[PDB]
Amino acid sequence: MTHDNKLQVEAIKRGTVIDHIPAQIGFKLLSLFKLTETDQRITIGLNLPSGEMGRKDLIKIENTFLSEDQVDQLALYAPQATVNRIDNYEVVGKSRPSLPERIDNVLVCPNSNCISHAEPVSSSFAVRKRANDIALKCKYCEKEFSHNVVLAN
Amino acid sequence: MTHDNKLQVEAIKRGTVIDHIPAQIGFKLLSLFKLTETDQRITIGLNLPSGEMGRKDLIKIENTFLSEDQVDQLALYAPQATVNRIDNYEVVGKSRPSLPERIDNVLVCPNSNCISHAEPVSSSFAVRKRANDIALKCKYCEKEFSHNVVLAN
Amino acid sequence: ANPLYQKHIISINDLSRDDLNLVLATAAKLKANPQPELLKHKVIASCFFEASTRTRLSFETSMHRLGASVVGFSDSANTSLGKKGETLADTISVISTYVDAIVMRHPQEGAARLATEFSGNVPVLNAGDGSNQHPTQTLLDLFTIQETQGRLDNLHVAMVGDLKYGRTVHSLTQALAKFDGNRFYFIAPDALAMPQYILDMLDEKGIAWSLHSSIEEVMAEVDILYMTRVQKERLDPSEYANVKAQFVLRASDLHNAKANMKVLHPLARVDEIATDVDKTPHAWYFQQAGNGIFARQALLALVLNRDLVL
Amino acid sequence: ANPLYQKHIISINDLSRDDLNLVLATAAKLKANPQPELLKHKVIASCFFEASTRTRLSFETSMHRLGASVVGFSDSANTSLGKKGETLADTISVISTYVDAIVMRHPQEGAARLATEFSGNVPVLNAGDGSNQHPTQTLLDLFTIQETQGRLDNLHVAMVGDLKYGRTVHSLTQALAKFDGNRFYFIAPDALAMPQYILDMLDEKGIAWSLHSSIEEVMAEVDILYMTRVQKERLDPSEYANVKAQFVLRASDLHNAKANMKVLHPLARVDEIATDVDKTPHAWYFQQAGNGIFARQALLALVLNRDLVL
Amino acid sequence: ANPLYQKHIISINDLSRDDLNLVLATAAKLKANPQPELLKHKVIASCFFEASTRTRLSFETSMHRLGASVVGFSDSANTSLGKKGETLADTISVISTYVDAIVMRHPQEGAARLATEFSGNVPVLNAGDGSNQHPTQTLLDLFTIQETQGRLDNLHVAMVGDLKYGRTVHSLTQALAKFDGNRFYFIAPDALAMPQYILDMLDEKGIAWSLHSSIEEVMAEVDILYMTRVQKERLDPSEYANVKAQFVLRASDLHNAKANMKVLHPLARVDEIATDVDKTPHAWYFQQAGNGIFARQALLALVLNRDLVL
Amino acid sequence: ANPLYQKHIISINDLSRDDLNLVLATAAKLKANPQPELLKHKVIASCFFEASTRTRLSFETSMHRLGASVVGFSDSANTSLGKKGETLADTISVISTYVDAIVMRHPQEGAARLATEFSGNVPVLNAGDGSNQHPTQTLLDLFTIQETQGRLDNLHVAMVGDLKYGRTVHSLTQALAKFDGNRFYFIAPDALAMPQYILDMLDEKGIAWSLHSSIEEVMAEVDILYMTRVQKERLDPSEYANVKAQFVLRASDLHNAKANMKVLHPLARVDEIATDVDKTPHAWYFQQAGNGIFARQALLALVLNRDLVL
Ligand SMILES: [Zn+2]
Ligand SMILES: [Zn+2]
Repeated sequence: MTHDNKLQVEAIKRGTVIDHIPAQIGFKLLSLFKLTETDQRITIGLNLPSGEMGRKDLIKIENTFLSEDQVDQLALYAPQATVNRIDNYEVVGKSRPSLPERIDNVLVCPNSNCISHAEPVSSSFAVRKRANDIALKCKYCEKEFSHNVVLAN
Repeated sequence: MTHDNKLQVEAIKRGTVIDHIPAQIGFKLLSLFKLTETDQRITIGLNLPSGEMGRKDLIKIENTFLSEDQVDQLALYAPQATVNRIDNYEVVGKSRPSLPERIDNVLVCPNSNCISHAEPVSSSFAVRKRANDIALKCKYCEKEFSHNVVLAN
Repeated sequence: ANPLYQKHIISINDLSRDDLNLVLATAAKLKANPQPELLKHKVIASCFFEASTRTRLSFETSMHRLGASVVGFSDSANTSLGKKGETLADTISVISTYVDAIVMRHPQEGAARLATEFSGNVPVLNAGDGSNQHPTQTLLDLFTIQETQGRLDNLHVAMVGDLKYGRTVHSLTQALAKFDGNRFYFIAPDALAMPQYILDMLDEKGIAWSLHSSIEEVMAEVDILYMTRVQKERLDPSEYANVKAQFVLRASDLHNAKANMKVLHPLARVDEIATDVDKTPHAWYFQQAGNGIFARQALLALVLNRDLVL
Repeated sequence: ANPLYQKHIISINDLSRDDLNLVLATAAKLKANPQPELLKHKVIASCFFEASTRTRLSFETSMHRLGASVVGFSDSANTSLGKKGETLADTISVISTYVDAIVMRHPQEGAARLATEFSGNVPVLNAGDGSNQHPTQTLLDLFTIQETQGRLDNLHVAMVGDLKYGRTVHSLTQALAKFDGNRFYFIAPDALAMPQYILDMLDEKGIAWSLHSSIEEVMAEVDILYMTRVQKERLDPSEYANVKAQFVLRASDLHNAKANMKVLHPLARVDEIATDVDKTPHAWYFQQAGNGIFARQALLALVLNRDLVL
Repeated sequence: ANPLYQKHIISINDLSRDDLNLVLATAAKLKANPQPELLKHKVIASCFFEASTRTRLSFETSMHRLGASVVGFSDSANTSLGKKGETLADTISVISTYVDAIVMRHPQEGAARLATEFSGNVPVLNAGDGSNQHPTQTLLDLFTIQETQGRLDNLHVAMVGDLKYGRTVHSLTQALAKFDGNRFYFIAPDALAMPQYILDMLDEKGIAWSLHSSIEEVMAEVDILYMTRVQKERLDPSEYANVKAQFVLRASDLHNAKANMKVLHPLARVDEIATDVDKTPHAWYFQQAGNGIFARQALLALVLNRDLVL
Repeated sequence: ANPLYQKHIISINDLSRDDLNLVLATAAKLKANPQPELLKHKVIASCFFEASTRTRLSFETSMHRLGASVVGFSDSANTSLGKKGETLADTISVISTYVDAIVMRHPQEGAARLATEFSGNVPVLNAGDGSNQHPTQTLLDLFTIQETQGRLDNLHVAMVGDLKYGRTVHSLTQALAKFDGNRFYFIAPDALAMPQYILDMLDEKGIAWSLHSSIEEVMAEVDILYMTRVQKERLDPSEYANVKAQFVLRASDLHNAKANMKVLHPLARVDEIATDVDKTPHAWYFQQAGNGIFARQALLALVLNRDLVL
């Protein structure tokens, strides 16, 4: 029973789980993917330590389930994240991220002349890589850029 | 309390928390009135049950003191909110919303013809109350609108 | 010859419920098997004194699906250098000699009518003049309401926006009173609402009409929701913003729509109708704008064919 | 020890019953035994981003008269309109280092305000900032009412024209309620009638007010008939005719007029005031226009100096 | 149906070496006996949002040699008054209902592609969008190089001028790497030269490429000399003048040309190619511009004919 | 006995190590115990054929301040652009008979020079003559560097932005090499890197210089970070994005900054310097802008008088 030190969080019953969200990023996906328009319990592990990780993030949601595709799309916003299927206080389904080739509706084209600004359209950046930059090719202006660009203003 | 049962709500240290946030307003807050931009333990129970027949949102922020004024800026959006001074699971102050003579930084003036829209400054309206209307007069253009009118888009 | 053969189509208040029936009937009937050479070996004019490429595009498009030739211009403003004393009166007598049927748009109220007095033999249409008529726009509106509602009488018309200066609603509202029943509901700001102008005559023919402030009232009880266009340069920015939210459309309000209902808009759009609406079946505006070819084909058809066999 | 030194002048509500009362007293004095080298060595940047000759010319006229000199501009397009360019804050900061005062005129509500937050110690005044404010005007109207009746209290004021959007017309009232006992008559179309909220402003201040259909009625007791140019702009091309039929002013209407009565107008008048009037007694418009000077004259003097020996 | 039937022709990086073969093959094959009524009873659009009468003229010309009807506009700038919120998205849905195949030019990169998502049934072409693609211009270039060189592979391509922003060279260079051999020589100023953009992929497919400063080097060893257009407003007058002489053409340099060679230019010209060149057989630009009709005829042909027999 | 009386100011190279050294000393004095009626009865024609408010406003601000008055103009089109009209020489001759001095701004390299050959004894100064010169600027930058560091010698200067075409940026260097011991860092895109010939100018003067990829490096020792507005104009619409990513300046980059360090910029800044900066310590831009005055103030005084008792 009650021993030496009063620790912290335990495992909650069920829903989606993605372990390891980088420094100041939880909100980043929480907003870029708006994981709040869900009538299910959105508990959000924020600003808390993880081993030696002085600061880590972790969304916690009941009844929802990250789709294989959802998992691909965050692999450029959280590389070392980890999706899994949590079943009644017992996790299963090791569905961690993995960089996709498509990426939808979130990023913005740095090409000021691209039409993806005025017209209502789905943002579409193809995904490839060098060895320091993940080349995101535009679906509309067809212009090659890198992630170290598109993820800014 | 063994009635209709579930099991969540948990306080965790010396920190000022916000308990009782209307459906769809938690995360809302986090972005209008900048709460997440911090580095001190956060546990957000968006969509968590409460002992008033309703499950709602919970924004737990440890390591912060929010001015009675800051509290007032929550009003319009999240109504009868509550922010309590908490030290070692003990409470040292119960703060509830009131209407401040001035709201700031977040709201967008509706008047398309307002220098506000194309200049490096910040939104500063004014607050007034009438029967079913909470009035807000922009300090810049000087046009008075309505709570819904300004608080929509 | 046909009831409406070589009969200057100038104002809807000059057309007749029978002519109207003929027109729409032709429209749909001709909508089944088109003759891409009906007005073959013929030339139509298209004098667009005031630019407008939706009404220009459609008309010239209808002109072609009927195997006709089009000569003409889409005058803008860089030709303000025209202002000099060359009157429309002469502009038309000259032009009248070159063709068969003139199609015109003009900025001043009295365009089409006035050219009539200087063309005669050459029957003219009216693509829109001043803030008067646009017979063609009310035509495509009507025919379209028929196509969808099935019937053209005993409907639940809803009209939102700038009903005060919105010439597309005065012309439709008139033409609709030409049928029995048709329950009218107006929805415009308290300074953009319908004028006693049409109002009086509306009562005069025992046409049930009403007025509300929120679409969300007359929603469960409507059939055709005609969205006009409320303009910014028509009401001061501040008020415009204020008296706007409930003079707009969104999918969230269509939630209890009589499936039998359609949403229309003379076009174009900007603030009014939101895009989520672009999906819910009530969304008919774009399709409505496609019908504009047929009502316009038939308009010429009759105006140019002594008789129609098909 | 004057209240206005190194302070700003932006809105009218940003002033007082005695603030005005000081300004005006100064307006009279400066008109009596004028101070010519008052602002010698000083420099005032008259910035009219939105060109406005009459409101400009005068302000500078005052400036120069007062021994001061000007730096500035008319119109504003360093290139085009609203492209990626300099911001007002930035324009305003740099300009504030070299000039001693700042008089700007802008087409965006709150520009003059915005300058306040960036212009350092340089007191900025407002020549016109959109439908928002225009202080100096209301000031010249006011002082002129004093120059004429002797008192700002117990006046049977009347305002015809476009009260709804008329920028000079909302502000005048706001300022005249600062005084004791004033009866306001509102003779204008119901399409351009007094903007509601102000009606409340007067209702709650327990001020005597009312609306009207045709001027003729109030002409008797009205000691002030401040006219408003109903710019044909805001209306439909035809609409203007039906109303602007009585909301004008031939000297033939004048007759009833009280001997002290005077006709005021912010200008420029096109159709509002008839030419017959110009030569009659109550014609006071241009004088109001010329009197403007001393308000601005005084104002700048009350803004630029600690104390003033008159 | 045909490999390329009702297949939105938007970008060359989307077309395929087989499609390309089909296109060019059709072009020449159809260049023998034209059917002045192939797409008879049909209407093509020609929305030229950005003006350009070489590409407008040719397209509408090809449209006619194929017995089709054209409706549309050549919008300039006096219609900047269009800027108002009527989106291309709606402009296309409307327009899509009127015709069969849209032809468009637009200033923003993403034009043609974007309308595709709002036309579908109606297959669109791309007469040039932003500084992206112009599939048609690379097409006429290719087909033309074939016609003359006989072969379309193992050539000696030379490209001079503004290779950096010259969208007519990126699109050609890409499409050429779709064949074997083709030796590439670049000739542009040291700040207008080709970007590593195309470069890398050029190496990637073992495509031999090179770079020089004077045409007079790679002259005896070339087959197609594509002259781009170096602009004055692209480089400061002084430098432009400096780094120009050896980024120009003249008859005096063609002195040792492999008779089998031709000189091309996307057009138009001004400083680049001198007129003495207008005579020496290498001069093929004007003729190249004539071929533009066939590559464009076939483009529609396929896009509109489920199958082609001829 | 001052060197600058009745002499001209056109290029920077047309000045000296002590010329500047005199001008600046004057710039300080006039800022200390300012001479207001210095140029009384004098007249200076500020001729801005190419409008330029900020560069204009100021020059005149100085003028007026110094007891002098102005005659002149903004923009210039007696009719149209470059038609058969008056020549600059002719404009310049007539104007030189009635004014006492001439301050012109033109868009053609050498206009200010050309005025020299036709303007008689009237000393002409240069406010900007195309990509050529702009003396007064380099002067206000310079003096401001003195106002800040105390010394023009031994400075770790750094210039970011568009060095290639940046008119303020070539000239500043030219002038700073007139002083002893200066290390120049060139942090700018390789597409807008320092114009070669100047690199030689420094190489041969045995001046310490070098280029850079990302500011971060030099932020440590740099006592001056003079920023340059990379006008999106010269670049491709997309290109701007890839570079203008680090060639900006958030206060977050500042940190390393030496306590004496200051950020300079000729203005107007759009994206170069972040708003965070405006309120930090090193923010010195607007001050540099306001300090301009005294340079021009001094300059005109050193041009218009034989001797000056300070
Ligand atoms: Zn793009
Ligand atoms: Zn505002």
